[PDB]
Amino acid sequence: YMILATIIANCIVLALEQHLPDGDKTPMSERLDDTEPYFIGIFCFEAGIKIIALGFVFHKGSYLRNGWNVMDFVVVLTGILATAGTDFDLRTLRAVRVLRPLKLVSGIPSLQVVLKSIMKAMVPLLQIGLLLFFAILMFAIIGLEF
Amino acid sequence: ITNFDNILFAILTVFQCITMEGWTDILYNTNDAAGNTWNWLYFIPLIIIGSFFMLNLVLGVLSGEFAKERERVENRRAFLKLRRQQQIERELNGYLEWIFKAEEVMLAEEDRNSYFRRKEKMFRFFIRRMVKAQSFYWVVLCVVALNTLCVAMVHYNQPRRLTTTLYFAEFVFLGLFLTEMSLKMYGLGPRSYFRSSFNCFDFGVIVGSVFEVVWAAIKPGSSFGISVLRALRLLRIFKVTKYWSSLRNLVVSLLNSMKSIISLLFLLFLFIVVFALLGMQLFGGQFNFQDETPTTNFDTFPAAILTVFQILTGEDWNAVMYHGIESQGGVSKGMFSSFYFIVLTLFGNYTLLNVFLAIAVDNLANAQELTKDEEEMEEAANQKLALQKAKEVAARSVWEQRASQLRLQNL
Amino acid sequence: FFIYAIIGMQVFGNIALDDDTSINRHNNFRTFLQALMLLFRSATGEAWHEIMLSCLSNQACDEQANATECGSDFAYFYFVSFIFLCSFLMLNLFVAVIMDNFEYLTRDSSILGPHHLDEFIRVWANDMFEMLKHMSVHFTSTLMALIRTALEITKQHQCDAELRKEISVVWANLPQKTLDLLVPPHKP
Amino acid sequence: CKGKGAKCSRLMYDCCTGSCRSGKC
Amino acid sequence: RRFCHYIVTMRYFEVVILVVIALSSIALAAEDPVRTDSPRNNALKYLDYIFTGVFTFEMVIKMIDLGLLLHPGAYFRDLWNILDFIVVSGALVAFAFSGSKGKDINTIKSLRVLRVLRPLKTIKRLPKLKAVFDCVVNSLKNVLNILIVYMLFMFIFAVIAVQLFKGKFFYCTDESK
Amino acid sequence: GWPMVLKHSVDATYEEQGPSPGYRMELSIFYVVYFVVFPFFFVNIFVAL
Amino acid sequence: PSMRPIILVGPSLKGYEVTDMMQKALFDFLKHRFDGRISITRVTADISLAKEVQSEIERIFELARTLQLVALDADTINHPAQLSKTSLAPIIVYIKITSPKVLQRLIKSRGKSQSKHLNVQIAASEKLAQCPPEMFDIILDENQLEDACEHLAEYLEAYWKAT
Ligand SMILES: CC(C)CCC[C@@H](C)[C@H]1CC[C@H]2[C@@H]3CC=C4C[C@@H](OC(=O)CCC(=O)O)CC[C@]4(C)[C@H]3CC[C@]12C
Ligand SMILES: CC(C)CCC[C@@H](C)[C@H]1CC[C@H]2[C@@H]3CC=C4C[C@@H](OC(=O)CCC(=O)O)CC[C@]4(C)[C@H]3CC[C@]12C
Ligand SMILES: CCCCCCCCCCCCCCCC
Ligand SMILES: CCCCCCCCCCCCCCCC
Ligand SMILES: CCCCCCCCCCCCCCCC
Ligand SMILES: CCCCCCCCCCCCCCCC
Ligand SMILES: CCCCCCCCCCCCCCCC
Ligand SMILES: CCCCCCCCCCCCCCCC
Ligand SMILES: CCCCCCCCCCCCCCCC
Ligand SMILES: CCCCCCCCCCCCCCCC
Ligand SMILES: CCCCCCCCCCCCCCCC
Ligand SMILES: [Ca+2]
Repeated sequence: YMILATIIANCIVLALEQHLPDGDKTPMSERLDDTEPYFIGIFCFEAGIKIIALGFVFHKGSYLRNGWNVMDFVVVLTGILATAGTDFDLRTLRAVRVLRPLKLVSGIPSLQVVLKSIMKAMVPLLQIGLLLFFAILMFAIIGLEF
Repeated sequence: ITNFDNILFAILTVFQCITMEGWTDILYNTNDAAGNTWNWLYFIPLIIIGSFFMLNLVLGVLSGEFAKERERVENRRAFLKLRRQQQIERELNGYLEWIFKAEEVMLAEEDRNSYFRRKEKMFRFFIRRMVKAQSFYWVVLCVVALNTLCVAMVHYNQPRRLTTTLYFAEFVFLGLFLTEMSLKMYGLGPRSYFRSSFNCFDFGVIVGSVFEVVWAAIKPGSSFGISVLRALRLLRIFKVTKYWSSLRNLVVSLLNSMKSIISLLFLLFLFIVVFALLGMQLFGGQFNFQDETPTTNFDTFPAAILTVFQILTGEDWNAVMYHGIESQGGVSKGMFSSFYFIVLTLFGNYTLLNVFLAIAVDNLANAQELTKDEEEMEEAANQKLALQKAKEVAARSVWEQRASQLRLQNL
Repeated sequence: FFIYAIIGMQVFGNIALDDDTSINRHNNFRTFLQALMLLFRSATGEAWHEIMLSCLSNQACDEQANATECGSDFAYFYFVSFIFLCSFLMLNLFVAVIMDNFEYLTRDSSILGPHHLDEFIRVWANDMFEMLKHMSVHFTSTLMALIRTALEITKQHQCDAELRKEISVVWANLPQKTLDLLVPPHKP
Repeated sequence: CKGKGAKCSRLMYDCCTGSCRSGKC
Repeated sequence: RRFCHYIVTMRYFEVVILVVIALSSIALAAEDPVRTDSPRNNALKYLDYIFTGVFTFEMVIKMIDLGLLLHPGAYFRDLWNILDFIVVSGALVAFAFSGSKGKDINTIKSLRVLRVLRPLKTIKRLPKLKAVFDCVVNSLKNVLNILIVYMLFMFIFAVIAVQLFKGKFFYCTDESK
Repeated sequence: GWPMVLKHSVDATYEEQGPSPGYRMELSIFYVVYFVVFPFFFVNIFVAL
Repeated sequence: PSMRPIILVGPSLKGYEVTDMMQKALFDFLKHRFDGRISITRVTADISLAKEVQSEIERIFELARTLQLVALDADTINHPAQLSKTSLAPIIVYIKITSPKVLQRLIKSRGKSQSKHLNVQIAASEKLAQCPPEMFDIILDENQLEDACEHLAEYLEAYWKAT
């Protein structure tokens, strides 16, 4: 429950950020960026707990053997890497910070059940996707011609 | 951006026509560039084969998948439990009717021979017949229809006599509905008043109406528009038709699965939030190049979430795509920011349909089997009752047929 | 579409083509083809309300139109009724085509159907063993027997009686021995 | 609120009495 | 004469009436709305005179055969017959009022629009189109109990929208007043 | 043309007053709740029924 | 007796509010329906001992002598087997609660004193349910008062036509 509390607080912190045109920054943005290491530390703390209590891959039941805990590991690892002092990291490693709302699903199993109920009916829609892309491609070729 | 200068540009324009968003802007563009005599042959078959035939395919596949899911062992068990509890609720209502009639006659024979308690209980019991008669129901419906009529003549520049008239009529109707709520409490009790789902809704609407009256007393300008919800009591007119069973069972299924409808509409909210955060990351503070920031920008989070919602509703998503392509450069180098909107309108116009059609198909079907099963058990009980009482004196829709076949196969 | 196109032509035909309105030179009611294109544009929901507002009363009339007052407030009913009528009819067409194939939309892989018969036709290229290893009086009789194996309607004689009853039900259009040919093939 | 024929942007929706079509109200 | 009217209704009359309706629909598609004084409009006006005559003849044939409204299984017992009355009577009334006098203007256009019901004859003259129409009407009856709930919910939403935004959607041409 | 109606709805200040852009953004929930109900839920009820 | 007396076996042991009121409702429907044709009386004596108890037996015959319908409010009769070995040959009408848990909710509905005793009531309902249909001259598995009352009244009209 405290992990879910930190995830919700992180969602609120992300929803409280505001972007300005040409390098300007709201005064609250500095506070919302100084509150980042707390969330990073808590997420890495639960990652460490779940990696030392469970296995990694070897037990066949472990952290990296659950698809949802792989997302948590990616989020926390990119959060760690978002303070590497390099030049190109800001544009992307801070754009994977948007998956932290999905940690709510990764923590609430009923949400995972409902998400599987959603996404299991979309597996037969992949053939409709192939048909749609084939029609789009044929009409694109005709538009190129004409 | 909307040109056929390349296969990627052609695919982008064709896909934007598939979503039927500004597909006539491109058609008009090819009517100016070339002759307008043959351009409808490219685009009207495009719309028919990409947005009407493919939407038909999607609906067919989703309906088939929902039908197959419905007749599956766990969902079948859940529906069997739901039907069991509805059966037991009807039985309990009948038996409580037995006991209430008996308690009434016992009170009468006790009084024909604690006096204050006896008189209070007799008055309560008279109210309890009063709140269940087919005359109190019609009086309440007439009062509601007069309250629906009053709120329906509120226009702009209504006569200054009408404003005060409807003010005092709102107070009168609030008094009448508090009277009705109190009478139903007294005749039925809080334990049995809230058994009905409509009664809980009405109580909630009465509380909201009182709160709105108080708030308008505090601020004479504000209007929450909650007193208008007393017009949903007009749905009680269905009680005197043959349509009561199907609509009541639809509401019963909605209430039963409401723990899975809230969880469904929360995943939509979570995905909208994820796409709003991604939109702020990509196009945050960058829609100011046009010399003015649009209404559908990604700067603040409310604005980003409203823009994502508007792209989900599929209105002017192509205009936002053009603005987000130009914000990241232009047609020259910012055209790889058009995958955000492509993904958000594929995985947003099909998950919306998936979730809401799942809700609608599941609950409407649950209503259909509920009402059909209760009708069939009514007639079966009547016929068994006939053949036992006389002992002692001496089409279907394709969905239902396929559902029966699927149930047989899964058994 | 035809009825609404003719109504649009008659009522809304002589409105002046202004490019700053939604009755364009591209989107007018001036001909049957153009009116029908406008109806298909509104069927797909393409700013149909702006067209309706451009069709309301007190619009500028065309230069070569005798009537000075052109456009009517009938456009409200016209466009609203067209929108939900087209939506209802198109959804009825969708549902009719859907339920016309509902035994295939709800198809389950395990239960045998037309795919099995097409596969058995492809088997033509003994081979029955290989096919059954690849599977979920010469060939038609084997088709009937394998359909019997697919679903069960001595027990052999009772099934033969069932098949004879079915043959009587679905006796072909004046065939000498076609269903009776199946019965001679259903004997084994 | 931009008048008829005024240069507008689609996403601005400040196109009173009409809509921003081809960059013009 | 009723036997003559009966045989006139069965001497391959249905196909002739279908051809007349189809040709009249084509004529409706061909008219020029913007140029009311076109020669094409004059030719189509003469064609419409011919078609109105044919429909009046069929109309009186059905009058004599079925009888107006007295007994069951007669005219005006099916709404298609009332629709035929509407089409024919509207055409005739417009022709009577089409004296080229210029006294009234708005009426003649409406009575000309009244012709568009002409293709809707085939929906009865063709039994399969009638079956499809009956299927559509059955669907509309199936969803009629949810159409009322839909309209009620949209009515509460519309009244809430009025109370929220009544009189507030006003503006100046300049955004400063 | 629903986002233009949304813009007019939020910008609306008071009875017989001109718009003030950005005012009353809480009234975007009326249109979010409306879309959740009629275009999304009720229309899907018709399709399913 | 001349005609068989009317004793009703309730869903649960008598003397409890659920069975008491349901049986009393049936009693009062009968006293209104067959006024001038039916007689309802209380039987406090343990008539399951039949073979003070003997005095009530002769009284039962006495009210039945004049060909009036006789109704016994026997408080101790909670099973048809209690009247199998008697010479009363009564009519047995079973108020049957078809499903147990609705009866459970019924009992829990009656205040909180009735809620104190429950196991006795379910075992009574089950024990009466195990009995064969033939023993129960008329079965009342209905849930509607109008339906059950009309059923019993129709049966009693047929029986009166038999007498
Ligand atoms: C009656 C209950 C069951 C709901 C049914 C709704 C409609 C049948 C009725 C209810 C009151 C009527 C409205 C009452 C007052 C208005 C405003 C009125 O506008 C004006 O009078 C111009 C402004 C002025 O100068 O007063 C036009 C009719 C109208 C929309 C009426 C339209 C039809 C309405 C909505
Ligand atoms: C098989 C069924 C579905 C019939 C097909 C539908 C017809 C009702 C429509 C389809 C396109 C229509 C045509 C569209 C264009 C006009 C132009 C009009 O004459 C002109 O060419 C205008 C120039 C002039 O004559 O001055 C004559 C009618 C016509 C052919 C229309 C006749 C009726 C048509 C064939
Ligand atoms: C499947 C949709 C893909 C959309 C991406 C389009 C990218 C095309 C732009 C790159 C090609 C060079 C264009 C330079 C001149 C306009
Ligand atoms: C020469 C005029 C320029 C534009 C010509 C476009 C005509 C389109 C060709 C027809 C393609 C139809 C779609 C294929 C499926 C029906
Ligand atoms: C099932 C869909 C749920 C979507 C919920 C979010 C939609 C957008 C909400 C916009 C709220 C704006 C509030 C402005 C506050 C200043
Ligand atoms: C769901 C995945 C969406 C990912 C969207 C990728 C967009 C990245 C930006 C496109 C390139 C912009 C170049 C100029 C940057 C200032
Ligand atoms: C100058 C135009 C004034 C308004 C004329 C038309 C008013 C609206 C007519 C609506 C007809 C509705 C029912 C007809 C079809 C059933
Ligand atoms: C600007 C004057 C007010 C409008 C006058 C005519 C009213 C519009 C006709 C009513 C059509 C109702 C549409 C219902 C569609 C189902
Ligand atoms: C007289 C007809 C009234 C309208 C009844 C149904 C209209 C709504 C149907 C919308 C279906 C559109 C296709 C499916 C989109 C998901
Ligand atoms: C505003 C023009 C509407 C065009 C016609 C659409 C609906 C027509 C329905 C006609 C019903 C005739 C009587 C029904 C007989 C069963
Ligand atoms: C600042 C006060 C207004 C807040 C935003 C609008 C609230 C109203 C939302 C919708 C209420 C009616 C719901 C009806 C559901 C059937
Ligand atoms: Ca649009």
